Amino acid sequence: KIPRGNGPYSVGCTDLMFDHTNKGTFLRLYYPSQDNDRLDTLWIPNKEYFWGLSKFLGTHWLMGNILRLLFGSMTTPANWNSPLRPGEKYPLVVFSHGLGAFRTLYSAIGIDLASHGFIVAAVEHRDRSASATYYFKDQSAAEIGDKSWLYLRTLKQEEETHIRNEQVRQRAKECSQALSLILDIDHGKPVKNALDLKFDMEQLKDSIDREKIAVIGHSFGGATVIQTLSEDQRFRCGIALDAWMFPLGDEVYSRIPQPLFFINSEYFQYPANIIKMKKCYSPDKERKMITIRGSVHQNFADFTFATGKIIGHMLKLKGDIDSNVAIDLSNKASLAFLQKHLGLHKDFDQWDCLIEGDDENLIPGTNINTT
Ligand SMILES: O=C(c1cccc(F)c1)N1CC=CC1
Ligand SMILES: [Cl-]
Ligand SMILES: [Cl-]
Ligand SMILES: [Mg+2]
Repeated sequence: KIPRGNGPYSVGCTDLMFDHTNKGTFLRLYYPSQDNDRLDTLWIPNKEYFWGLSKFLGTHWLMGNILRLLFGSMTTPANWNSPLRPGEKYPLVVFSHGLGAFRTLYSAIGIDLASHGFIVAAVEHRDRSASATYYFKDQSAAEIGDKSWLYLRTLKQEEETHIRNEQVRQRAKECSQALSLILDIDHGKPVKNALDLKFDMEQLKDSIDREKIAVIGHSFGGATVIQTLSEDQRFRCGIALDAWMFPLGDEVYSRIPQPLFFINSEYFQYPANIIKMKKCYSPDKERKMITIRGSVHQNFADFTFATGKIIGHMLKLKGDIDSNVAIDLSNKASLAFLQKHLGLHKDFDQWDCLIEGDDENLIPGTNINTT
């Protein structure tokens, strides 16, 4: 089971695609909900995501059918299409997924943030970094629900530097576009969701605390945080969860005026990656870094909750640390950082000491030695 949120608000979930094209926005929204008696949200909602996962894992696409048998009915504890909780403006997080992932795979994070009074927009990237994604070729195809699928691109070693950089820039543009979509919905701009879902987007009018915007992401999504900050000042701070720094251009490092928090796993990180994080530092800039003891790269994603301990440790989905323990530290330290740099009037400063890595399961800074 994916954990329920720790905060006082019930959580709703819906999907939004606007426009319907491969250049439109596609996001999964998590939000404080009025009601708590809706059906739970289906975790991986289409067979083609399992096909995509199988391709990303380097197996026959019939392994996709096996993944679908094992995981196709799994839900996540968010109330599907629940009405938005009225009478309060919510801060906004835009969330960026890792390589081989897609919008639905970081619900443990999105649900927890929503349970504390955030609206969370988990973008699905169309840069061919997702295992799978879909869109509609035109207006007619969207009407009848005729989906065109786009699968993960495999690169030759010669393509690595250039294509990863083109992708992180598209990813940043996609984060900015998702922000502008939500801000126009907050105004009251009519938007026809290309998905025919029973969630009226009119509810989101006057619901966003328009100054209180952050960008969060894991791995490739962590590089997306940094690219997005350097290009879009509407984002006030960023949290990079075990960032994979390789995609970033040389130019970005000196160009991030916003506060930036690095939350790392113990076992993923390596000197070339840490050196790149340290290039983001300057005396005039707010930077924090903590490492979760006993954690692996996939501790930030929902697949850490999808299996048992033995199989989990084997497939590097789990580390030596308990998965609920690790995600609680990452989510609580995130909340304290967001309260500080968004200026929230909540009680998230109870976790200020986790920003400094002051906990038995935290390392301040990094365990990685560089030069
Ligand atoms: O690490 C995994 C993963 C998921 C299931 C089984 C597995 F062996 C590995 N991910 C899939 C998408 C992104 C990362
Ligand atoms: Cl790892
Ligand atoms: Cl290295
Ligand atoms: Mg911009």
